[PDB]
Amino acid sequence: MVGQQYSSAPLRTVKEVQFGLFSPEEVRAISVAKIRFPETMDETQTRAKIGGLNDPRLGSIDRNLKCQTCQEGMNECPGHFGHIDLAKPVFHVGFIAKIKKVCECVCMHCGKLLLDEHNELMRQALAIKDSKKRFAAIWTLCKTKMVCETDVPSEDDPTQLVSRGGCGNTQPTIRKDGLKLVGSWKKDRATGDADEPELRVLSTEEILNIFKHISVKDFTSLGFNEVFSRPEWMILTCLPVPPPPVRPSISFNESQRGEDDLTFKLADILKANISLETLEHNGAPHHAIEEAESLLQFHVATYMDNDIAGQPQALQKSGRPVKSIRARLKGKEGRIRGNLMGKRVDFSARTVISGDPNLELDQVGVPKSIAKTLTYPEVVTPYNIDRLTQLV
Amino acid sequence: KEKAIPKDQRATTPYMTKYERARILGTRALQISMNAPVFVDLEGETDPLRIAMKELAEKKIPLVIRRYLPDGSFEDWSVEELIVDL
Amino acid sequence: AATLQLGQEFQLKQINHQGEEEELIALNLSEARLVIKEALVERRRAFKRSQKKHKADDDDFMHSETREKELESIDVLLEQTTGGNNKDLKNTMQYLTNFSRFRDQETVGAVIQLLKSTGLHPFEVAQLGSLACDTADEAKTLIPSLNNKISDDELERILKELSNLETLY
Amino acid sequence: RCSFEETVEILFEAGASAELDDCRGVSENVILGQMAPIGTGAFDVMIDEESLVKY
Amino acid sequence: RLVKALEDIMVHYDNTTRNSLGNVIQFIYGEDGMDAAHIEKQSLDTIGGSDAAFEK
Amino acid sequence: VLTCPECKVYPPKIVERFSEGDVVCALCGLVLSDK
Amino acid sequence: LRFGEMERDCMIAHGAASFLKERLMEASDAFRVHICGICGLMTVIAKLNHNQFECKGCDNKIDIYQIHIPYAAKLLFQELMAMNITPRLYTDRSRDF
Amino acid sequence: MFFIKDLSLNITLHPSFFGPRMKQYLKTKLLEEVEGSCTGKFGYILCVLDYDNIDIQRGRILPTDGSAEFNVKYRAVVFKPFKGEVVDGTVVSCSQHGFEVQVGPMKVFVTKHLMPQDLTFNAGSNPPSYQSSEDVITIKSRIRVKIEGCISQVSSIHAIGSIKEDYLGAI
Amino acid sequence: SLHKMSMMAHRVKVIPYSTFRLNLSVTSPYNADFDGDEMNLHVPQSEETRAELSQL
Amino acid sequence: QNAQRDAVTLFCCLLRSRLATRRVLQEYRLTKQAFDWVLSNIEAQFLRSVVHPGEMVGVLAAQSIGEPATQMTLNTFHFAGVASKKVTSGVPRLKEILNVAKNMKTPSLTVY
Amino acid sequence: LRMKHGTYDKLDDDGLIAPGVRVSGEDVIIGKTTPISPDEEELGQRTAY
Repeated sequence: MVGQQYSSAPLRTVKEVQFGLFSPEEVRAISVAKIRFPETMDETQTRAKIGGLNDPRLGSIDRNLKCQTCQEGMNECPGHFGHIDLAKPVFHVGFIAKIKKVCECVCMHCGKLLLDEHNELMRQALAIKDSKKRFAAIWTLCKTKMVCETDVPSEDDPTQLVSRGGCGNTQPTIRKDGLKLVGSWKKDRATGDADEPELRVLSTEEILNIFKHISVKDFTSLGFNEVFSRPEWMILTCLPVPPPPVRPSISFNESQRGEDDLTFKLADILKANISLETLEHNGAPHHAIEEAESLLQFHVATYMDNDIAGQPQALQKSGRPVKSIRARLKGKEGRIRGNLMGKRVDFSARTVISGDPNLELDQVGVPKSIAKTLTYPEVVTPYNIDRLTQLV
Repeated sequence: KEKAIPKDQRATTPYMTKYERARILGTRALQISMNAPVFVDLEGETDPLRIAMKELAEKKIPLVIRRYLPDGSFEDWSVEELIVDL
Repeated sequence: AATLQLGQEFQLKQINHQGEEEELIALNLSEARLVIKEALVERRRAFKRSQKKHKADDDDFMHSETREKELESIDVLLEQTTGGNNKDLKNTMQYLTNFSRFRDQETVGAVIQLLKSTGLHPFEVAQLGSLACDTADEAKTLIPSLNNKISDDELERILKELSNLETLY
Repeated sequence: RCSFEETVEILFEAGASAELDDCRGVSENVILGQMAPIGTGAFDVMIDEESLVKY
Repeated sequence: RLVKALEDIMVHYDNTTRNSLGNVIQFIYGEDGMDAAHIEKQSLDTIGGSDAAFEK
Repeated sequence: VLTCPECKVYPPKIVERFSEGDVVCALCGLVLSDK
Repeated sequence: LRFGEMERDCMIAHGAASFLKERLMEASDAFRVHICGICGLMTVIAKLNHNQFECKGCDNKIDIYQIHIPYAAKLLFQELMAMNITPRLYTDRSRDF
Repeated sequence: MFFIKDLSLNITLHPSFFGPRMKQYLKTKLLEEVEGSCTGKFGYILCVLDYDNIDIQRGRILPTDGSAEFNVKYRAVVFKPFKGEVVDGTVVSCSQHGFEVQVGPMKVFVTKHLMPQDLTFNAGSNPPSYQSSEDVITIKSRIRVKIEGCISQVSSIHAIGSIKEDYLGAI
Repeated sequence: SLHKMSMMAHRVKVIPYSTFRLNLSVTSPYNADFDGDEMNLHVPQSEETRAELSQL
Repeated sequence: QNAQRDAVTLFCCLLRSRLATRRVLQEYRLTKQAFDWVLSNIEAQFLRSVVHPGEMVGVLAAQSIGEPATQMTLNTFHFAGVASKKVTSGVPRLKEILNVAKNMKTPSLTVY
Repeated sequence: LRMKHGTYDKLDDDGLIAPGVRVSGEDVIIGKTTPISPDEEELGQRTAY
């Protein structure tokens, strides 16, 4: 009897929770309002701007107006998701390490695994069902093959070379500097050039293109999934916008709305995105484009996690750090350990104790007022209607 | 219906635990308090829990306990045929 | 169902509670009306038998002189078996009664035999039992499934025979 | 596992590996507000029609 | 840390002791299947004593 | 707008019980909105 | 008053699931959510006055379910989904579909 | 379209009905709740066969409220159309935008853009109708409509059909 | 609440004044004395819950 | 069958120890009625000692081990009263056992 | 609008209660009023006056 309403959908109970990842197609299809403006509320200062951060199609938290999408009060609207489109792909702050590890294990040009079924060690690795250990072993084995082999000796005869379709190019060595992934090409000594590894910052779109070219057998071998957990999805292209329930505005007075930190960060994200877009179409020099892309990456990275190692912390206008999404869940007072394992309750009291030698062993003396405040829902039946009537 | 074990091949204890007893008493007390028919000769009692205990004393509660084995199969025991310690 | 797209819920092969595959069953207005009338009168008879247990006239209901008398018997049956809480059932029964092509059980059996002797799809057979078409091409256009599947002479013969089978009111 | 001391990283890894949870432990039935199979919850109570009719 | 480590262990109807995944931790609880509050200290009289006292 | 569906009196008379998280009609005692 | 983790562990030790469930959900925060039967998400839009149930992404209007969960669980799921992760709730008998 | 299908339902019986006559209460509940209903998965629930042969399952008392839930399987005759279906029906109302045709328990609407121009609206006639060179369509006139689409809600299914091609109209 | 015996059921008796009352023999399982300790009271709201508190 | 005999071995040993013929006739002097009563009472009191399925033994074990660990701190440093016995025991030793540390403070080895 | 359930009667004309009055639970002792601009409306809660 929750909701104070009636619905014809059957009641059921949760049995499984299948995790996964959004495809950009899903983010687009789910969303009902493409956020477009860095402002929330109109120039009349009475209603929210349509297409802004507080678009009425997402929902409302106030108790007077109802949601435009579902026409329900604030006590029944869950909230609906928006989305924001990015000019250029951005790395997700939570999968940089996995992206680099899976990048070092795949050829940068042909988009294929550096090994195949011929090697015995590959048979040993593919014999393991545990995905974590499998990936760790494959990484620690294939991190050291900087050149793709065109021909491989046959298992039946080592003197017979079979072509595996490899490109034969030279793979770089990748390191991480802040949010950037920098590669170094160690040219072969037989080329006649010095052993100077040319350095270059790898472009995210190129890495995305490489990942999009991987196949299903390599999908399974690496430890990903075709339906829920493709690696191409680990790089952001569209950013979902949470409804105002997730970021509630506290209104002291009619025109006094203190907004949440999350909406300020989202507004800054969109501001940087539109700045990068307007510089992109204006034919600006490449240096400004690179700087703007770096700023956008910084904002998107510190929107989710604000404790990244080796970087400054995104601060608020008053100097306090911005509370990211991770800091909401990680703490002792966070969601898991502060609102889902233990929580405050109703129909309870708390008071000092004393000693009574006249009471029986299993009997407790309850004060009068505490007995007048707490209740019990007794059901009216033929056996109690007289006493219950007198009680009423 | 493959999970159900035939009555002859029942290999669980023929006594009833304290947890089963508490669950049965709670269910019967709730049903009595929701105006269900009483199967025993009530004598001056007006508390559903005590009438539930009274019905348990004469073994007249018409309920069946289903016990879940770890694999998924189950075993059905009537409340009448479960030995209750006193 | 122009292209016989009946979906999973209405597949030609049905799995019953006994687990054996069965042909999908389709009934026109006459067959459905007769079946529901039989079920209602059987339920009324069961109710009367139960009431007699706790404590002749039924032959006049099935045999109706006229459409109006049949409708009055239908109203009495709904009052005594349904309770009057189901208006959709009353509307469906009225639609069946007003536009029932065939009133007698034997004639309905004749129509069923004529339509399903050729072995056509149950959807097409039920549609032909529901629709009275003067010409074969009219039915073929109004039933796109019947196109390319039945010869025009056979369809014309079936339609003429069905029109002849219609009992005059 | 994410209940204590490594919440967000475990959630990230479970998402990236497409991990399936079965919702049979105590913590999963405490998060979802349901009845865990714990003692009184280890069995099902059902109605016997034969004894009911016999009365 | 201790309570979080062990929180999902339960005596089943097979008398085994398992966890949420179904892995057996003990094939019988306590190796004799007894409640911890029905156990008192008692002395086995056969072990001790000389052979003469035993024989007598 | 929030009106009692039994008194049908306009304008409605309503008292909010903050310490109980309730909205109560001041005539029939009916509880309109909770929490 | 705080019904912490130690209290939950003591109640599990005693073996009283019903008291735990009543304390956790009915006495603090109970919520009713409509979820899609195909994608298993909370994206279903429900107009209760007209009982119009729609899933925009999957074009679903039939397979839609009612679930009783706490409110903090809904907040956690939404915050997880705001970082491009999908907690996809499923039902016991949804394996048939 | 009339078809025979196998259906199941979960029915909750209140604790106050717990007696030797529970089967009778279950049968009454099933008959009073199921017959005449509409489900978008199976269309309108027209009738239930073999009433004496109702299948039953053992109760499972819910742990929260004490109401016993039962699973009941049966065989039923139901009505549901499909895309591209052609059905005869009865004209209900006449309008300038088109017309509405009742077929079985459902309504199929046709817009004026979905009929050939030979059918012209006559408002001065009593009742107003559509008149052509050969076919005249009005109240209680059998009309064939080719259903093009259907919209399914909790309690009903609406339909939209077209008669733009030949061999459509009065029969 | 370190162990099982620190959360127990009781039968109420309505009394004047502002303190809770306990028998002087249950103060050992609670590790509680009467120089300022406060304890917590939770009320069940059903019949099944009441039976669980009374039989377990 | 083998599992059950293995379970009840030691109790059968004690039962044989106490109910020997000479002990019955010479030490207790029981009659037939008292002997039947004793046997019935022994069987009845044994059958009520088995563990009830559904018990959450993990949390019981954890609470039992970790409640004395709280009070263990006080008397840990009694071995601190012997300066030449600087061997880790108490809270740090339990910590090292739980962490499965690969570098103990004071490893040792006893040879017989 | 949005008046509190406390008894405003004990307040003087100045809006401040005077010394020597037995206050009690949920009574008010300071009267404070906030002017609001006309364009600010509480989502239909505010009336004309």
